[PDB]
Amino acid sequence: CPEQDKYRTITGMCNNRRSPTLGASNRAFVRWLPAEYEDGFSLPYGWTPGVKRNGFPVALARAVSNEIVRFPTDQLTPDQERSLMFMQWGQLLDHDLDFTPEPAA
Amino acid sequence: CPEQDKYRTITGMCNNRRSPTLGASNRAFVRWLPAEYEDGFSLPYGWTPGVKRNGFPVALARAVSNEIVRFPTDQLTPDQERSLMFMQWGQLLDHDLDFTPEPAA
Amino acid sequence: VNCETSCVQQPPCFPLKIPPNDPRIKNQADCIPFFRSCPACPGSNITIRNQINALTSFVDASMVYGSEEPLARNLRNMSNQLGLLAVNQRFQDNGRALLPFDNLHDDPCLLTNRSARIPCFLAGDTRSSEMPELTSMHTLLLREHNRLATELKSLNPRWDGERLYQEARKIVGAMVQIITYRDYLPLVLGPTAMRKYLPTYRSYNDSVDPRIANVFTNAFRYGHTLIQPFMFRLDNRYQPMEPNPRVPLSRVFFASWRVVLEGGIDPILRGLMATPAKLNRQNQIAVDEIRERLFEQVMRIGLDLPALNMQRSRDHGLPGYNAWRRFCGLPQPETVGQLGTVLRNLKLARKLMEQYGTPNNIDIWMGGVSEPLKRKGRVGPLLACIIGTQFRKLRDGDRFWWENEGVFSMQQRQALAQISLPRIICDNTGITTVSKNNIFMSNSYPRDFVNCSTLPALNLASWREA
Amino acid sequence: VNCETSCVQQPPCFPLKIPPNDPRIKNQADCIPFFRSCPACPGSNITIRNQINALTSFVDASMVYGSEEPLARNLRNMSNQLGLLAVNQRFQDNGRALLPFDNLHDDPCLLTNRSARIPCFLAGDTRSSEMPELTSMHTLLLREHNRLATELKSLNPRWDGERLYQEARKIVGAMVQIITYRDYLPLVLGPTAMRKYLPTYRSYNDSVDPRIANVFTNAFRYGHTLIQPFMFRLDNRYQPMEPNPRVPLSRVFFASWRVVLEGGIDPILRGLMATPAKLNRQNQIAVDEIRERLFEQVMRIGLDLPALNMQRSRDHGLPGYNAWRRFCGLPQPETVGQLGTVLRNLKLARKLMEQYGTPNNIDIWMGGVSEPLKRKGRVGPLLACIIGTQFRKLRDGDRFWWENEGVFSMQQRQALAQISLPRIICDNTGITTVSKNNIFMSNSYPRDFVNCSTLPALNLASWRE
Amino acid sequence: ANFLEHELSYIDVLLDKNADQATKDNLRSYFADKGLHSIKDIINKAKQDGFDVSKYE
Amino acid sequence: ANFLEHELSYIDVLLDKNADQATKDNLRSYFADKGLHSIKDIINKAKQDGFDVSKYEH
Ligand SMILES: *[C@@H]1O[C@H](CO[C@@H]2O[C@@H](C)[C@@H](O)[C@@H](O)[C@@H]2O)[C@@H](O[C@@H]2O[C@H](CO)[C@@H](O[C@@H]3O[C@H](CO[C@H]4O[C@H](CO)[C@@H](O)[C@H](O)[C@@H]4O)[C@@H](O)[C@H](O[C@H]4O[C@H](CO)[C@@H](O)[C@H](O)[C@@H]4O)[C@H]3NC(C)=O)[C@H](O)[C@H]2NC(C)=O)[C@H](O)[C@H]1NC(C)=O
Ligand SMILES: *[C@@H]1O[C@H](CO[C@@H]2O[C@@H](C)[C@@H](O)[C@@H](O)[C@@H]2O)[C@@H](O[C@@H]2O[C@H](CO)[C@@H](O[C@@H]3O[C@H](CO[C@H]4O[C@H](CO)[C@@H](O)[C@H](O)[C@@H]4O)[C@@H](O)[C@H](O[C@H]4O[C@H](CO)[C@@H](O)[C@H](O)[C@@H]4O)[C@@H]3O)[C@H](O)[C@H]2NC(C)=O)[C@H](O)[C@H]1NC(C)=O
Ligand code: HEM
Ligand code: HEM
Ligand SMILES: *[C@@H]1O[C@H](CO)[C@@H](O[C@@H]2O[C@H](CO)[C@@H](O)[C@H](O)[C@H]2NC(C)=O)[C@H](O)[C@H]1NC(C)=O
Ligand SMILES: *[C@@H]1O[C@H](CO)[C@@H](O[C@@H]2O[C@H](CO)[C@@H](O)[C@H](O)[C@H]2NC(C)=O)[C@H](O)[C@H]1NC(C)=O
Ligand SMILES: *[C@@H]1O[C@H](CO)[C@@H](O[C@@H]2O[C@H](CO)[C@@H](O)[C@H](O)[C@H]2NC(C)=O)[C@H](O)[C@H]1NC(C)=O
Ligand SMILES: *[C@@H]1O[C@H](CO)[C@@H](O[C@@H]2O[C@H](CO)[C@@H](O)[C@H](O)[C@H]2NC(C)=O)[C@H](O)[C@H]1NC(C)=O
Ligand SMILES: [Ca+2]
Ligand SMILES: [Ca+2]
Repeated sequence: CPEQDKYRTITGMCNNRRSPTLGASNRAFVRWLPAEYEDGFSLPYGWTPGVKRNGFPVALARAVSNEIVRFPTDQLTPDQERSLMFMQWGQLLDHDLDFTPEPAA
Repeated sequence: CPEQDKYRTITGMCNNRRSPTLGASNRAFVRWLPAEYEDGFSLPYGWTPGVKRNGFPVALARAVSNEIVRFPTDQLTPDQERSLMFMQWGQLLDHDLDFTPEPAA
Repeated sequence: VNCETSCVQQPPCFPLKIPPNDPRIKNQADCIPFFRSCPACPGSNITIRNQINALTSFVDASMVYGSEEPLARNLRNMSNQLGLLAVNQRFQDNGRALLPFDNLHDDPCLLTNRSARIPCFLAGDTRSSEMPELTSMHTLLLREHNRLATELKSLNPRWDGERLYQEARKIVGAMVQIITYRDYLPLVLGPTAMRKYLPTYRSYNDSVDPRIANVFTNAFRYGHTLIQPFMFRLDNRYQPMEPNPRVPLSRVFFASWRVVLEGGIDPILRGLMATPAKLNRQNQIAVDEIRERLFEQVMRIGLDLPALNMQRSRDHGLPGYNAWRRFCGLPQPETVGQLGTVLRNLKLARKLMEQYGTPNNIDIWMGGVSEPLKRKGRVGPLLACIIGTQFRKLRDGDRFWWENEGVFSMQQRQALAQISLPRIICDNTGITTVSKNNIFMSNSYPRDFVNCSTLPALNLASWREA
Repeated sequence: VNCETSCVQQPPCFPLKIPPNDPRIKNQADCIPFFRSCPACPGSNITIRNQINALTSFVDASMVYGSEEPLARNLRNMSNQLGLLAVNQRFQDNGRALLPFDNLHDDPCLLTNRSARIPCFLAGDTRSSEMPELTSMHTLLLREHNRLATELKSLNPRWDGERLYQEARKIVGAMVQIITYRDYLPLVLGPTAMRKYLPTYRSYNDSVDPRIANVFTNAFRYGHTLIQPFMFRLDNRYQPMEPNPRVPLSRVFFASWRVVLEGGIDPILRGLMATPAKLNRQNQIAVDEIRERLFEQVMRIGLDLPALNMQRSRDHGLPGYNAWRRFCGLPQPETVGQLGTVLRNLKLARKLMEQYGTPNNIDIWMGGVSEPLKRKGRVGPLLACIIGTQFRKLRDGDRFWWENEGVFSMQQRQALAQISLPRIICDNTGITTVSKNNIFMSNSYPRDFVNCSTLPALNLASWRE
Repeated sequence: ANFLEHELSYIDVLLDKNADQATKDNLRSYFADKGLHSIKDIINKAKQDGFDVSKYE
Repeated sequence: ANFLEHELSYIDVLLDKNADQATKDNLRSYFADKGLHSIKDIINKAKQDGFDVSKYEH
């Protein structure tokens, strides 16, 4: 990494001089806790029929959505103390911070 | 991961039930700090001639050994309060803990 | 197997199965599409799978400028030395720039209104066209760049294109930084968590890891609870704009045509400023426009964003709720009664226990958004811990943090302290009346609105280079 | 490309270059061989390179039993149902068992003597033969397993080979745990750091990561400073054994023959007990038997274990000294004067600054072993932090930790609390007089030596069904 | 990979005889980095990628 | 991978006419896991890997 820098790289590289990939694009996320997969290392919970997580069936995500999340939308509560811009800036901010690629078909 | 068991596996697997590779053999070391490589991700410091580390030439390890470590063997100081078994148990214990494979030939 | 049309579970596909008695999807043999996120080390039996961030973790306006050097070059107007970003060459918005159009192999925007033939936009991040409200914010920042570059050229005529671009970018980055940590995050976390997770800035620390943590990609989707089911558009009296002032969201995803042909970004921004967010409530988590009709105009089935969030966390190998509470130093409820105490809601505790069996298996997004909100914030203690912790690292671990000695002069710092998102809108649109105080709290017209003239501009005098 | 014979720097070779005015290697176009450690993700441009641990992190006596399932089967006596480990079928030690022989591609043990044609030993870890003192410790634990199994069968006649091996293994693991955390680590870290990094055990914690950290593979090489330049062997009166009582280490590496023919393990163990270790001193860090003549008997050139330590650090991408001090809550010296204050030595500080330029680039092992030692410990503050932190994770993060509820009964635990490395020698060797108290502090014959009869045995009464 | 619509305006500047020479070299250099070396290469790449280049002669 | 020296003693138990048949099946099973199904396959593997099996033939 150049020992002299006026502006930032586009890739985020060289921000940290000791460890110059940290925060740069196209690297792995950092893990604050050891990961939790059905097979130890790869398979997501729910993958294999009949495999419990910590001794209990894995709940279908759409079931959890249906039973806990869904509500009658005409009964929605407006926030007296936050504008819609408060949600929108969050999305715009998320898009400065993280994008997790998926294969294409 | 059997929900019941009496003894340890040979591989160390399933020792932690939530994250069953943790402490098992033939898994990557955990990093307590971000790693520090010449190129950011792979090359070791000293790999490329004329590449400095944090602003200074990388010292040949054998130079460091020659200057700092070398001493006349006839000067060696016996430890009054530690036996030779104290060093040996360390090595035996090291071999319970870690072994870092390298290719052969 | 194409994860978009197949319901077979074969790598790389992790489709959501349908429960019996689904209110929307009567066909149990159908599924909701899901591609597992790309592994860092594809194919390995030795490593523990992990996903990739394709962007810079830093708050550096990478969604404007790009996170890859080819793309960053392509976003630039390379026909002169003015240091500007490229602008649409086919359309304007009452004299003002639009984002250029991208050239995609499979362009979802073209599908939203087949007759208008308006493709998706090109920007620093690939998702700028997902909702016109997001597009309007991208459009705004692009315009602000070109304004700053213009003004810097006026002020420093000898400066070349590269110099202009870089100095304007550096300013736009600091503007995102300031809005985010001065105006936004305090209204996310609330004061208690803000003082705990984001104490007054000291200086850069080269030992702080500024990476995004896997869990953050899921926990920051808290904002899905704030989503309103319509896009609101308002005229220059802040009155509904006709014919269509309230468009259902399921008809605005990828709908770039609406920005180009239905009157530019001024009405969308007015809508944002003068319409409330949805409040997260324990019985009103997310709306049907994202739980039942997400992207229904551009795929074969409508998606369920909440459910996607929870499948994703599983895909990414995330620990469940109680592991994250332990991590944050919070009590970990075992029993349904204890979960009721932590949620201040015995009914919801029962509902979560009926699905999950133990609080240990609750998916992080679901547990996070279930927690009662902190005073004067809109997340609860667990999400405030995760989110606060992350944004601390992004500040303390960033060498080009705007307040760090040697990034700006003291004079330049004093100048930047004046910036505000309302002013930026004034400076880049046909809007002359904007929100007051914190744009993020101000929401009722006209009670919370002021004339632009009352607002001081960004003074670039300290950027003069003799 | 062959790292052993070429000095070319191309993957996977990272040879050590030779400075001008080397005391031993005059030729600057020579090198010291080094293979970079295997990457976790071969070939990747995206991941940050990391190395692999081929063993179980846990203190589970994996060096006896293996960390891979085929190897573990191969180490067992499958000709009976007595649950025993395989023993050498060609040679014996005054009637007692020896480790079986391995079948290697280029047995290095065979390149040591050649006349004796004694191959390398086979054990749970691959390094059983590196020095005969290590082999004697492997052989001891092998015999202790077979002792325990025999006695357990006798006590529980109904038990099959699986149950026997498993129950004996459980005990051998707990004995390694107890020696390690009761007798050894307190003499490595000292009282203050022991209380700080290893407070009294509470219970298992499923949320404590038990993985070995990269840095620990380098920092635990502190023990290279304790290595003496000879192997000492003693008779039944703890007197030098003739004709060769003090073998230079350059002639002991991989010398499996010396065990089979030059008198078995009894002499070597006596020597370990009654000979002092080397002391680490800032001007006497490591000796030339490992700094100039490591593996000379089996290689093209002799190696520099200290320099290997520092090359490995770099191969593994370990941060430098000051970064590890910040991690451990220790002050970070910037100037040569401040490094002098931390080392109590402005001379060593100057020497490290001449090589490294900043205290930030000092390699961890070098900075670690430079530090003045803790009271009644043999490492300094930095190394005590790294080592202490790791052994805590192996205790609290171990589901089968010997003290954890459900592993042993209260009666079984009471019995195990009496184990001692001294008794294990009494029980598995021909030796009748052994060290007392802490085997690791006792080091003078006869002052620090007791008779075996004066020592309590392990009562397997609580293991009856 | 793909040609962008706003790059077509750069093809206009190259074919402008009265445009500044330095401006043209800056663009040629832009396109030369993307693997397009002549104006013919550039127009041909825009066609492949779906654009209509009929007003180029 | 390689045949081990101590496994030679297992070949002796198999060829002991007077030895226990359950003992022999335990060993057959041990070797069958390593991919070696007959006594011939076992002796012909040990020879490849450096040992002498002539002490079991003409
Ligand atoms: C620049 O930043 C670094 C990074 O620190 C982080 O910075 C911000 C992001 C903060 O908000 C916060 O998130 C965090 O502090 C600062 O360095 C850190 O400094 C602390 C304080 O010394 C240090 O903590 C100490 O760690 C050691 C080592 O073990 C730690 O790591 C392992 C990793 O797996 C864990 O298992 C372990 O639990 C622990 O986290 C630990 O021994 C210390 O705790 C012992 O000693 C304490 C008293 O000395 C005692 O209270 C405690 O009970 C233990 O006995 C722990 N100390 C404390 C007080 O927490 C970090 O390890 C260190 N990390 C890094 C990356 O360097 C740095 O100070 C800052 N510098 C400046 C100039 O501001
Ligand atoms: C089971 O063990 C768990 C792990 O224990 C560790 O390992 C053992 C062997 C011991 O060394 C032990 O002391 C270690 O902690 C243990 O869980 C741990 O508990 C601590 C304390 O609650 C948690 O620390 C808290 O973390 C949050 C989040 O920040 C952390 O992560 C970021 C990113 O990695 C880092 O930048 C931070 O430095 C932290 O490491 C902090 O917000 C929090 O501190 C804040 O709040 C406290 C309290 O008000 C203040 O005093 C601080 O100044 C801060 O304002 C803590 O640092 C830790 O995350 C957690 N780890 C795990 C694995 O979950 C658990 O309690 C043990 N259980 C029992 C009952 O034994
Ligand atoms: C108009 C508003 C929003 C959407 C439309 C929208 C949509 C998505 C989708 C489809 C994903 C991917 C889900 C999956 O697992 O397949 C997604 C992820 C993320 N969101 Fe969403 N979101 C909208 C709005 C918001 C708001 C207000 C957020 C927060 C303040 C927010 C956050 C996120 C984040 C951080 C992600 C993850 C990004 C990644 O790729 O890592 N979104 N959103
Ligand atoms: C007779 C005593 C010792 C040796 C002979 C010996 C040799 C080595 C060698 C060659 C290495 C590899 C160096 C490299 O980087 O290539 C090595 C590594 C490790 N040691 Fe050494 N060692 C002897 C003695 C000890 C003692 C007393 C130790 C501990 C107190 C000790 C530790 C270690 C450790 C932990 C390693 C790294 C292991 C790994 O592969 O992960 N050693 N030793
Ligand atoms: C690069 O900048 C120039 C100057 O701002 C842009 O040229 C203007 O383009 C608009 C829209 O086509 C025209 O109406 C103006 O007449 C142009 N002005 C001048 C001074 O020529 C140009 O469009 C920009 N290029 C890109 C790709 O954004
Ligand atoms: C899709 O796009 C077309 C434009 O191609 C929209 O048609 C315009 O609609 C407005 C408002 O109703 C009319 O005033 C214009 O005259 C229409 N233009 C043309 C040429 O048709 C159409 O409304 C869009 N949206 C929908 C709902 O299909
Ligand atoms: C497996 O265990 C048996 C029983 O202890 C061992 O058999 C003894 O072997 C020694 C050495 O060859 C003989 O002197 C004894 O007579 C044998 N005892 C009995 C009762 O058979 C056998 O050697 C062990 N096999 C391995 C590979 O270790
Ligand atoms: C190499 O091994 C041989 C084989 O044992 C050692 O030779 C024996 O040494 C003892 C002690 O001098 C003699 O009593 C034996 O008669 C020797 N055996 C035979 C058959 O030669 C030899 O000493 C070893 N080499 C060295 C240098 O120690
Ligand atoms: Ca960014
Ligand atoms: Ca082990």
